[PDB]
Amino acid sequence: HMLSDEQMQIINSLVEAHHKTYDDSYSDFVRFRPPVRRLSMLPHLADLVSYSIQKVIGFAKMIPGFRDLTAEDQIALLKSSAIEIIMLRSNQSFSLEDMSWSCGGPDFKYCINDVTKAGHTLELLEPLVKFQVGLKKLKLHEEEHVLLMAICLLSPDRPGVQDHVRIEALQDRLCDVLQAYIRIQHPGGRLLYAKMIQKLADLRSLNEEHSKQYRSLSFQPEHSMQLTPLVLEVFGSEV
Amino acid sequence: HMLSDEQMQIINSLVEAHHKTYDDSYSDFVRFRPPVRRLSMLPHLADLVSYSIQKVIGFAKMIPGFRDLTAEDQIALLKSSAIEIIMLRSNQSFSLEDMSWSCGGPDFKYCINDVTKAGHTLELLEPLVKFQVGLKKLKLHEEEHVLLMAICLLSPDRPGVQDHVRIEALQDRLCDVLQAYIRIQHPGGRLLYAKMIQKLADLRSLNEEHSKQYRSLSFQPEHSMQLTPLVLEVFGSEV
Amino acid sequence: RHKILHRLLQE
Amino acid sequence: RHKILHRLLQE
Repeated sequence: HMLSDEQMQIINSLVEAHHKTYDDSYSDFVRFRPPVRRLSMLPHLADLVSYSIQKVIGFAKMIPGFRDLTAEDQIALLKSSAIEIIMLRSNQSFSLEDMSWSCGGPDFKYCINDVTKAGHTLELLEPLVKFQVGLKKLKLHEEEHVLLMAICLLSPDRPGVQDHVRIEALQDRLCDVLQAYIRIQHPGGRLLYAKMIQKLADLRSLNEEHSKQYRSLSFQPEHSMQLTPLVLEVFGSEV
Repeated sequence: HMLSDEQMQIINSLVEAHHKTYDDSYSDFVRFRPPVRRLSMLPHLADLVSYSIQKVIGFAKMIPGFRDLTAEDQIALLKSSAIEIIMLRSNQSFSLEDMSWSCGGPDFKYCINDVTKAGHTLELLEPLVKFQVGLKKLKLHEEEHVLLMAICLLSPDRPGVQDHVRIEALQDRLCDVLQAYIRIQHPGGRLLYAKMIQKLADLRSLNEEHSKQYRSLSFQPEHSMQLTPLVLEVFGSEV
Repeated sequence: RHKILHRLLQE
Repeated sequence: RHKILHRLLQE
């Protein structure tokens, strides 16, 4: 077999959207509040994350099918998946040598050290860093990566989804494009799809873990005041 | 006549509090989101202002008498007067030569040019800049300045004040300490008190003007998202 | 709610 | 409301 027009189209659509929402130069980082190497790295990281949410939203809008859902479902999907999509897209800048998120320069190289001073314990960072590596290893293709993100985001099983049938349809089409791609255009990728979907499962664990920690943070004004409106809104639990 | 113990005390209390809440080095500015010389100067200035609100709050807590009011009245007083107290304390860094707010370096020198790109029209900036100069000219003493701020903040005529009698008492004591000071320890200051109180009146006009403009801004998400939780909260109209 | 998300999500 | 103001206003 081989990918069809509609399928290649979907890939081009996604990959191009990813490009249009992922600045490989990391030039925008200078605009965030300076990283300070007691939650010293919270302001910068809060800005980095808020920035990421913005890109995630723009990426979504460009997923064929996402645009036609009810704002309620788009929001439902966003709020629920945002954090994971961010952990996913963040791997594209994760290094194995120094085991960190290198983003342009040394002042934007986040080591396990820095990442701590952001208000998050290792109960989160540990599984996250493991996810980052297990994923890095898969040495995916831009299309398998861009697809995995789209799939993840179009998961109907998120608290809030109304039309968990149309959202179910879209994702299945996406799941295929991937499954197919890994088949036709991906040599030595016989056990990949499995591992990839498996990653979506790891993300859920990380999602849950972050939610608890974040909830703990948001209840402390001296900290919540350090966040951004966008972050407070998306990560906040307002039905 | 001459100032009394209780009066000098109040001054020492205020002046020391001002010192403990006004960093003459402006070292904290490097922590704000970088100034970018379409509301380009909003992120930085929003951080500068949020930072200022924090100091204003700490200054307040140190005003003898403020600490014993009901949180509701303290909040009422803060939300209502904050903006003015900020415009007041900001003069302490206003220059006549370059007609700007110089704060440490050239990257923190806010010219009438910059100040525009913060989302505010000249209908505000104009009166503000005029206030800044008319005030600068008074060449006040640290004690007349620190006092004017305390007085301003302890104005009972603010929408929300419950006990507008105790707050009335405190301010009158403050109004005197000043009136007295300008008398005893201030040569050539015969028409000062009058002019000073007159300034409190100009502030009201600026307060009103800013409120309208800010209200306009806060209704635009693409802009409100640029603000800080603290600013949204204090400048926001939630009863 | 979700003032921001809405704006960002609209064309 | 005024989550923050409260915290900041307390000792």
